[PDB]
Amino acid sequence: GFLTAFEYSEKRKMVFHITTGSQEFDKLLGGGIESMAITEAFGEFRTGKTQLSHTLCVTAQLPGAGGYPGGKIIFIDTENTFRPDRLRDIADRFNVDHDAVLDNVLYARAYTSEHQMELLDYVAAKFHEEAGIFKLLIIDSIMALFRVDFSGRGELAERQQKLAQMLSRLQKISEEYNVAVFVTNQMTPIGGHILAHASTTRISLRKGRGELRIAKIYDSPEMPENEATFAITAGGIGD
Amino acid sequence: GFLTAFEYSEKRKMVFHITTGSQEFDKLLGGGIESMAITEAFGEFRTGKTQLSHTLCVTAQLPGAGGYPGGKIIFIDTENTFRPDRLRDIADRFNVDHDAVLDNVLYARAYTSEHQMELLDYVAAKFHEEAGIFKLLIIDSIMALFRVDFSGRGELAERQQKLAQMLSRLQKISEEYNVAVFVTNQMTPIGGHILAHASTTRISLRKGRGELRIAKIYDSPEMPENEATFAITAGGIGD
Amino acid sequence: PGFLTAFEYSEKRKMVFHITTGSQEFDKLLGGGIESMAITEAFGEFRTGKTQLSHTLCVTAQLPGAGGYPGGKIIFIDTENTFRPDRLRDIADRFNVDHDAVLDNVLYARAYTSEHQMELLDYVAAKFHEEAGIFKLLIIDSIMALFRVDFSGRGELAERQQKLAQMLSRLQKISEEYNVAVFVTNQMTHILAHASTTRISLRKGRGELRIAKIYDSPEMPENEATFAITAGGIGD
Amino acid sequence: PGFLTAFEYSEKRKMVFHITTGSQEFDKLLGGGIESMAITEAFGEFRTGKTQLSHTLCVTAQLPGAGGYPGGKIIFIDTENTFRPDRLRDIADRFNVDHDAVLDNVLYARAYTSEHQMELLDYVAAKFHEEAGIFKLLIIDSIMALFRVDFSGRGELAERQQKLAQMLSRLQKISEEYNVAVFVTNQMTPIGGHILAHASTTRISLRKGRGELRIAKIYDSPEMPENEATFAITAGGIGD
Amino acid sequence: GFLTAFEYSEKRKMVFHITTGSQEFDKLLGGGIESMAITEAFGEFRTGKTQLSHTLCVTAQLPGAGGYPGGKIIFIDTENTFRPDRLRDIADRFNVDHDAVLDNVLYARAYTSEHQMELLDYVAAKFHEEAGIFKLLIIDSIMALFRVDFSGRGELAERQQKLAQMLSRLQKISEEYNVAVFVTNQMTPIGGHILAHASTTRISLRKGRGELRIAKIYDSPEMPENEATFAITAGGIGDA
Amino acid sequence: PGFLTAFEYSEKRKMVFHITTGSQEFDKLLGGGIESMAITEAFGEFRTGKTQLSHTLCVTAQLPGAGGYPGGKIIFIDTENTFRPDRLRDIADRFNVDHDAVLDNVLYARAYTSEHQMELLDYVAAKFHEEAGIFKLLIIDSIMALFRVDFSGRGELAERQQKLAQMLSRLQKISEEYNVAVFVTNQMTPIGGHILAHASTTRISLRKGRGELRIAKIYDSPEMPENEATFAITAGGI
Amino acid sequence: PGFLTAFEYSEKRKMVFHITTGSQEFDKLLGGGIESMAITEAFGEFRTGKTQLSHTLCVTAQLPGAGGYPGGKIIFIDTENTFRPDRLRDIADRFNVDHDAVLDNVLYARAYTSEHQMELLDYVAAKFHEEAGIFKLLIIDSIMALFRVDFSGRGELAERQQKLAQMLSRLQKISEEYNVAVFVTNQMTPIGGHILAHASTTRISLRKGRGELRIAKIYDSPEMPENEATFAITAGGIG
Amino acid sequence: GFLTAFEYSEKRKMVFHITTGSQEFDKLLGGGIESMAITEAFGEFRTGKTQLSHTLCVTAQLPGAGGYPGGKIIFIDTENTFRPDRLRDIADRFNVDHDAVLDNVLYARAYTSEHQMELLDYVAAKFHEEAGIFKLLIIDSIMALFRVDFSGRGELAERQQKLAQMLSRLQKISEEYNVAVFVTNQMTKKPIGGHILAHASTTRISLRKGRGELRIAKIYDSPEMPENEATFAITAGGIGD
Amino acid sequence: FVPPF
Amino acid sequence: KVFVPPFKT
Amino acid sequence: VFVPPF
Amino acid sequence: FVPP
Amino acid sequence: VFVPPFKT
Amino acid sequence: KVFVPPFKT
Amino acid sequence: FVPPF
Repeated sequence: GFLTAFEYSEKRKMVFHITTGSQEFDKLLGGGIESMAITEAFGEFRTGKTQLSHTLCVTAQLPGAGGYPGGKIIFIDTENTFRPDRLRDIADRFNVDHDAVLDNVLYARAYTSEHQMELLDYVAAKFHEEAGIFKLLIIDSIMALFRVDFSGRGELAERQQKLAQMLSRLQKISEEYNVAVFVTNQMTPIGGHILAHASTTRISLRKGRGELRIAKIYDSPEMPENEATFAITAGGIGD
Repeated sequence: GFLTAFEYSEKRKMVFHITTGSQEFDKLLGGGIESMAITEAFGEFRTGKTQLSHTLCVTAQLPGAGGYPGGKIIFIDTENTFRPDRLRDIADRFNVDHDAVLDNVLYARAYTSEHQMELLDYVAAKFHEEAGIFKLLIIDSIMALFRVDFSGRGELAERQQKLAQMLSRLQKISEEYNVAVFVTNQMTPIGGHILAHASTTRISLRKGRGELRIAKIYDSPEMPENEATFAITAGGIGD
Repeated sequence: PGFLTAFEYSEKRKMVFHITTGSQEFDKLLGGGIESMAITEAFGEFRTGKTQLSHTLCVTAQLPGAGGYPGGKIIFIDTENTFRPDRLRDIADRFNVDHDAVLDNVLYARAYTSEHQMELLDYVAAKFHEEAGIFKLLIIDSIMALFRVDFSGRGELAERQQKLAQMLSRLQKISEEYNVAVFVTNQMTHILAHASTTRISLRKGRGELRIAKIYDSPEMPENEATFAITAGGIGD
Repeated sequence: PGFLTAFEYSEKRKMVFHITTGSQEFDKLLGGGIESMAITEAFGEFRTGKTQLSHTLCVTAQLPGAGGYPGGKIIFIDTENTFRPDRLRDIADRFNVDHDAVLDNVLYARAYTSEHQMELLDYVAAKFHEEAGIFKLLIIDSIMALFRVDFSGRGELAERQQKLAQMLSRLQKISEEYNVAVFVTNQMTPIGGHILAHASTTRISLRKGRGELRIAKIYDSPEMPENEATFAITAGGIGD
Repeated sequence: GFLTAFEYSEKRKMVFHITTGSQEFDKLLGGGIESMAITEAFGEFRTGKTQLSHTLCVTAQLPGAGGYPGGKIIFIDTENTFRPDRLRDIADRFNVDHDAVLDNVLYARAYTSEHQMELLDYVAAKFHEEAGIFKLLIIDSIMALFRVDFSGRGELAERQQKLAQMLSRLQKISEEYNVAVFVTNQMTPIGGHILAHASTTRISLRKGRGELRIAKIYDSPEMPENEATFAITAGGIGDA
Repeated sequence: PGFLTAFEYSEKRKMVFHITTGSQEFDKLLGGGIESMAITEAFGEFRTGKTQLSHTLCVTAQLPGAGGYPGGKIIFIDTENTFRPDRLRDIADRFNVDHDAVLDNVLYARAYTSEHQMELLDYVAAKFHEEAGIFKLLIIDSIMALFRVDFSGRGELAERQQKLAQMLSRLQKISEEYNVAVFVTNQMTPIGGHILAHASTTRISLRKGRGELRIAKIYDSPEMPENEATFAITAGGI
Repeated sequence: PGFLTAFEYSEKRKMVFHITTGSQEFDKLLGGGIESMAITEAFGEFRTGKTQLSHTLCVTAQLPGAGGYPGGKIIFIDTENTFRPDRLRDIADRFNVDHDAVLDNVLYARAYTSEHQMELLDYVAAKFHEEAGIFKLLIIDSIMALFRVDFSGRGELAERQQKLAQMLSRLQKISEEYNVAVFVTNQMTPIGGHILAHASTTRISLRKGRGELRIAKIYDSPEMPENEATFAITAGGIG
Repeated sequence: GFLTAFEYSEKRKMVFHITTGSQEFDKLLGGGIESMAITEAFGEFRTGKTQLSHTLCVTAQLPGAGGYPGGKIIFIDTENTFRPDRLRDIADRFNVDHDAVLDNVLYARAYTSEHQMELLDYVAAKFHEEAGIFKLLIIDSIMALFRVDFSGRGELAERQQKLAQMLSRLQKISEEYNVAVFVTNQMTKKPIGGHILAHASTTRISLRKGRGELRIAKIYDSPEMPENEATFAITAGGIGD
Repeated sequence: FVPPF
Repeated sequence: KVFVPPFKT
Repeated sequence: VFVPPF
Repeated sequence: FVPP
Repeated sequence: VFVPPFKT
Repeated sequence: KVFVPPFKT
Repeated sequence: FVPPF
């Protein structure tokens, strides 16, 4: 059950980043959304979560820096927010065919937390079917359905246990199959210690001047480098 | 349980809108009551909920924008407020026969939350009999009976569980059979996170000057675009 | 499967009737009188007119009326020990109809517990089921005194609410399935608010006049009506 | 099934009678006196007239009265150990009726537990059924002291309320089926709450007035003189 | 289960009183400790409870007012306080033989509440063996053992139920066999509604001036008639 | 059935005896000494005399005394690990009696749990029953330390009280049926509540007096001199 | 059945001995030293002398002493990971006795759980039984740290108290059956409550004095000088 | 199950210390991370826990004071923070080969507390395969996963029981096979764990930020005194003076 | 019933 | 069955 | 008949 | 479907 | 092998 | 078997 | 063990 540090180094040499579409955001992230890790994005309404999800849905298919070859995406939707037409506009921006983009994204709605976990088990099966095809798993959003299915207290223990189980499965999926996991989350960020520990990167999104947005590393010191400015357009996240 | 984004785009291309009878209201809603979605209307007394329900009971049968051919409606009544004579007046306004309008609406009273859920299972079976016949499901109101059947504290767990179950069933009905689901609700809006998440569009209705009414997007910024003025007549909702 | 078309429901609602209160203004307030396929609740303080209204409707429900109303029988469930046939004799005298005929068309039962009340309502449902069109009005004076009585200590409220909701759902089904008006009285100090289709507040006016108002409605004149009380019952 | 016509109920209520309290004003307050087919509850502090009223009714129920009342026998259930035939002797002397006749027409039983009280009431129901019109009044002094006794600790209140409701519903049925007046006394803290308030058709608060006078009032009624009556207590019982 | 008022009057005509040894105390009690009733005495230490118990143990054997012929006594002791030598001194005071006094008192210790109730069942049997022999039952004290056997809360329901059962049995014994029941009790008076209802007469004992004691009707107004002064001597309870 | 006449009870009480404490004033306070057919409880702070009193009674119970007391044997149950025969040797020396005879007439047992203590008391009851009048004194030092130990957390207090009441009623029955004096020691916080207050026939508070003297008082008694006594502690006991 | 005569018990107690602490004043305070057929408990703050006292007794128990004490072996159960033979080497040097003989006459075991501690005490009972009179002292440093560890949350307090009482009664029986002194250390908050207060025959509070001196006091004793003793700590142990 | 004090002395004579890379830190620890014991390091973000873990990952392979010969390391990672490149930089600082360092460290991620305990059972097995090969076991971090798997109250009893069992196993591993156990921990300030973790750890270190880029190590629950504190620096080469 | 007299 | 309205005077 | 003491 |  | 989308 | 105290001086 | 020199 153990690897040498050398074997683990060789395994991590395969880690990649998926560009967000914004150079400053990418610098903030060290290249973009990182594989073998969970990145969580949370914020208020119209801060960029859905635009970021769709932009990554497009950018994950494009060859990129560091020898990134592109690949397929799985999108689990608990909010009823996925809209292919956004992907059409972003593909237009990046000068790539619509139907090819739409064919390389697999999509499923989740209506309950148990359904969401079953879907993640199917995702694990799909990744296993042929490794190296899929590079990105998006969950928008990560625990809305757990809030819904366990809203009264006294069942909170079972909610936390199921949530921890799901997040440990997500970690194992990300690290075993070398995929980036991007999830969105609400604020009240919710989840507690479990989600804080499970996520490798946490991003707070807020509105800037005019139509600009600001991304920041959560729980980080108040310094500019821990923040990045980006813009939202019909073509997605950008500079 | 997974589709490609291409297949989901093909599925969403069949999404339609049912006009409210008001141009401004429709613009507020992006065309009208949207299929594959739940729209919740809440507000105080004589703000328009019953008039809007009846108007949609008529307008859903009429050929409309975007190639909408019209179809049948199911109306679940927890308040004892459905009145065919209003549909007669609205049909008169829209120059359509009374009896034909009344023949295309299936109607049921719900007296308990368990009864309401059984009725919704019968609704699912009815849609299953032949797809494309029904376009709209109305529930007036969505959770009055859940407030009625579980008014004391300590029983909240089961209440929330049944409510979440019903609303996930409603989502699945709306999305599997490509129907718009319109529900009314009371204020104290009630439902909390469960109803907030389940509803794809939420509309606050209030009284304006004289006989006008105002519809607004709930939890949206204080701006004119998120509001619409409409009027109420014997012929229903209008400009 | 339990579903009708709006056309069939229209045909069903065309059979809805109103039972006059004895007061023209009160009837206008109610849109004709006490409406069938619905529960009308009257509440107020003592000597506001609940018992007088109950007895007047006990008489008026037997008389031919507007809209082709032919008259019919009444069932009266009494939890307060207040039903008095002599009031019906006086009201019949006012309306110039025979006493014994009026008294023969009203069935009457005392309820001593909420469980007893629900059993009685099951017998009421069976009685209506025996032959439709015979009975037009069910009166319950009062609607939930026994539920306050049987569950007064804290911790039992859940069961109280459940039983009350069950009774009121049964009363709704009775009113709508058998096309009868259900009139109930109540005391003052969501389930009952939802169950009642019409709610009337009764209060004292100047001298001997009484006032009926739509509960929780705006403070406007149209939502109020003045009526008088005499030995002959409710009137103008 | 289980329903009467309003005509039959009118015929039933036509047999309703009143038993004079011995005081004209008190009777007017009661509409003639203690009414049959109903429970009348009297509560108050000590020396307000509850026992004097019980004994007076023990005598007056045997006397011919207004409205063709022929008089009859009485059953007295005593939970307080307060019944004293000698008071009936003095009251009969006042009303000029023989002692032994009064004493022979009153049946008496002590109740030591609430279960015992309910068993006694079942015997009373059977006896009243045995031949109607003989007994006209059932007195219970007091109505629920034994229920306070048998369930004094908290947590047992559900069973207490259930037993109390059962007893009071049985008392209602006895009063209305057998056309008897039921008179009961009660303590204050009035105890019982909604259950006893609903079960009793008439409730009377008794209190001390000036000197030797007493005051009867309709409980939970407006503060008005008509809802009150002044009466006196003598060796001959309740009077004007 | 019912008697006529005449039969009950005949039964009550046989009621007697046992002198306490103090004229003022007797006036306070209407003649002394009354039969067909429970009299409860409570107070602090050295207020007279034990002296009163022993004095009644002697006086119940003496001919007295109202044709009282004297009789035997049963004494159940939960406190380990009964001392025949006190009875010897009181007999000396009243000039009666020691051995006759000691032969007419039956005595038993109770060590548990269940034991106390079994003893009371034996007492009921003994009284029934031949009525009119025994006139007085003393219980010193009435519910110390119930405090002991149910000291933790959660068993309070069973404590109250057992206490009510015992006290209803005591009432039935006193009224069926026409004996006076005298019991002592501690203060904290304990018992609640159950013991308040079960006792027909309740006496608070407190210290007076010098060596005198004062007996009062519990829960009665602050008035002299509801109080009596008495003295305690080697000869027992007496006048001041 | 289960009842005696007052005469029979008088005859039974005529056999009641007292065991001298070694102090004349203490004896007067007690009406002669430790009384049979009764439980006497002694409680107080450290170095007030409880252990010295226990040992002194262990010696004095073997000596012929006032009122025709012939002497007899003693049973000592020790929950505190405080019994020391050498104290009995010193007290015997004071009273001019042989050491080995004193030591042979005392039966001794340690109790390590409340259940063990109750089993020991059942054996004591059996021994007393074997032949009444042989044993005159039962000492329990201390009476409910082990009940404090075995039921220290709340929620088991009901069972503690029930076991304590059962033990104390058994002790009462033992003392009164077999005409033995029962002497027990107790700690303060006095513990026990109503149960121990009722079970004990005599309760003694011990406290320190002037210099090396001690003071014994009747618990819960009025503040009066007659209810108090001064005594001294020496190698010869109380 | 279960009783001894006072004479037999006197004969048994005549074999009781004391082990010097290394400090004359401490010994006077204890009536000669650590007493056999008894438990002595020492509690205090950090650097008050508990470990120094344990090790000093580990050495002094092997030396012939006052009252005919012949010396013997020691068993040391260590729950704190504080036992250090080198301290015993320094103390042996002070007392002019061979190192290897001292180290061979002390049996040592770590306890990692309360169940382990009780099993160890059962082995100790077996060893003592193998040949009585060989071992004179049992040290437990510390007595109930592991009971605090294994039952830290409330609700399991009943089992903690029961196990503690059982262990302490076993310790008492061991001390009294085989005539050995039992010395245990304890923490403060002293913990345990009535159970440990009753079980211990002697209780010692240790506190810091002036400079490098320490003070030992009889717990729960009056504020008087005779109930206290001053001692010093050196590389040679307690003095 | 018992040893003589002589045998235990002989066993303790084999105790060694592993340098932290900082002279002052080593003085604070009496030479460094001690074998036959658990040393716990806790603190806020960017206080040095990860830098200390990696530095020890390198220094445990180097000959050191007291005859320490160097050896291999096992690293259980619950935080997803292990980065071999840090070990490459620290090896560069200490002038040792990268691949040799990386070959002497065995590494495993733990995703649940049950998984963590199974991993520790495998560690016990590996140590048993041949004693004296491994000198250091690192757990970064010790009970994050117990916080995760038992966050709601009512399961706290089982959480405490599992934690105590794991920590007793760690103690037995450290003392039976003569390895140093180093674990990291979070704060909530006071460290989490309560009595269980306080008792289980033989040495407890609080890490906090100093002036500029310096860090401060302190003995937890110790008096406010300088000797109980040490200043150290963080560089690409790890922990240093 | 016979009235008392 | 038809309902008979009461009517006398 | 009860025998009074005398 | 046939429009009304 | 994955085929990147391209029409440009 | 008797215990031998350590002594070397 | 060979140091990683």
